[PDB]
Amino acid sequence: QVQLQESGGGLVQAGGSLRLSCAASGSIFSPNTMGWFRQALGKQREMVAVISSIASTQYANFVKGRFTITRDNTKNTVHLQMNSLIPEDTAVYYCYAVDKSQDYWGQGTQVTVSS
Amino acid sequence: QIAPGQTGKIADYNYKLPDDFTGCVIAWNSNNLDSKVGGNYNYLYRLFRKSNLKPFERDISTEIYQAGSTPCNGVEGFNCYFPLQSYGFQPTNGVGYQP
Repeated sequence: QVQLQESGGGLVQAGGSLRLSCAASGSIFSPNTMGWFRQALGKQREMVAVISSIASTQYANFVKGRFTITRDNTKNTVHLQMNSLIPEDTAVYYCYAVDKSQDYWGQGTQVTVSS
Repeated sequence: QIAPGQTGKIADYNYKLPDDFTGCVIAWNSNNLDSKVGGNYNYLYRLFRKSNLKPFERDISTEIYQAGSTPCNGVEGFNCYFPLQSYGFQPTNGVGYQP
């Protein structure tokens, strides 16, 4: 049973910072790809960003130069540093492990930013 | 759309079945297994690809497709769309839209 633990969201005033975390357990074969997706109430899954085992990072234009992804090879975990927050980022986020086989999603992390 | 010689978004883009099958397609309806009240969007579906598959071909690429003339460079925008849209599996959906 592949499991992804996601944590680190909540309510933050405009301009604040957060650090989400997704830890992968189970099979997670070595050539994996971990990404983060956005969903606000009324819209679909918006791919926030993606990182592969190549260490390359791919980001969308919605949040240019603001959001960052960090890797931990020892525990094979990922941390999303969520900086320069804007009310347009008010959306629950999810984790996506491409891996090589069956894909697995997270349970959700509420991120709210307003004033 | 799961039978040989057929076309459609699934038959052309998802899982191509050669006209010369030997084997059986057996399906069920997971209305009380896979649907949730708030909608189960964990099942993803492409609508766009550059070309149709070959039989038993698998593409798990997430490259953004170029609907226009300008390149997308892995970023959505004008005439740039992600491959996968998710499904609104809900227990109140009609028989056609049920899982």
